[PDB]
Amino acid sequence: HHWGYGKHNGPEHWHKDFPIAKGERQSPVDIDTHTAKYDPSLKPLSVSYDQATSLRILNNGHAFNVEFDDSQDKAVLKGGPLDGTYRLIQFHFHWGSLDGQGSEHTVDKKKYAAELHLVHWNTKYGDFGKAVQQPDGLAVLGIFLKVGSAKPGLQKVVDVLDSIKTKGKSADFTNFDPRGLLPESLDYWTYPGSLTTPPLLECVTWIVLKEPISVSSEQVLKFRKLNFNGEGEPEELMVDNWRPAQPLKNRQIKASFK
Ligand SMILES: NS(=O)(=O)c1cc(F)cc(F)c1
Ligand SMILES: [Hg+2]
Ligand SMILES: [Zn+2]
Repeated sequence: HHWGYGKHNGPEHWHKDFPIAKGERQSPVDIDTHTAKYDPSLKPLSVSYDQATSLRILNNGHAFNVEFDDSQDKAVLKGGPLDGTYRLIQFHFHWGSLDGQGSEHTVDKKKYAAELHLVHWNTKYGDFGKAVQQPDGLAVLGIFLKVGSAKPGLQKVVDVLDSIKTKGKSADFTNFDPRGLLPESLDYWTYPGSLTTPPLLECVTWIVLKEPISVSSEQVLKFRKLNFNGEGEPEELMVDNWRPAQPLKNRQIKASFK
């Protein structure tokens, strides 16, 4: 059936329709700090978001995304473990019903309140569709959110959620600066993985930042007020839209710092 996060169509059922679910490079995984390999040959991250053009915010029934104009090298990511330029196409969050759960990746088994995913695709492939067929087609920057003080740069997103309550609704969302969601440090962990939602394709290089950002209870509280359902259907609150950590198998998590 159309996949979801419920008892009957959740992550433990995805394998029936998406065999790749039991593959060798599935995400997310648990980050074991004592086992991660510090690699000094890794380069520093290069994030150029000064010419970014946000366009729209939409509730797709699984989460809400903020889409950006990716027809040109306007907001890119390079460096780190990547080769080539990757264009930002959208960012979304994964969160929980309670502050002690919500993130997809865990560090030493610890779950954060939420996780931000800035999705980028390798420009050498032409368009997003082609990149999802290549082993190095996508690069997602993952940022953990912990409950604390308000994040000013996130406030514009919070204000507009009201108009995109149910599945299928969208609102114009121009002039948003994604630079306001980055932590101070760009130190990160990296490993080969996959999308965390169906089709679960193994086309991703994961870059998870070491330093989380702080957002207030009221800020995260407004995420929980979104709906999985569409207008007119019975109401299911949008919470716990996250996949459990998958076995590492034979992969190595590397780190840019020591
Ligand atoms: N969750 S995720 O970041 O791996 C992801 C990225 C994407 F571009 C599309 C998806 F459906 C899911
Ligand atoms: Hg792929
Ligand atoms: Zn995601």
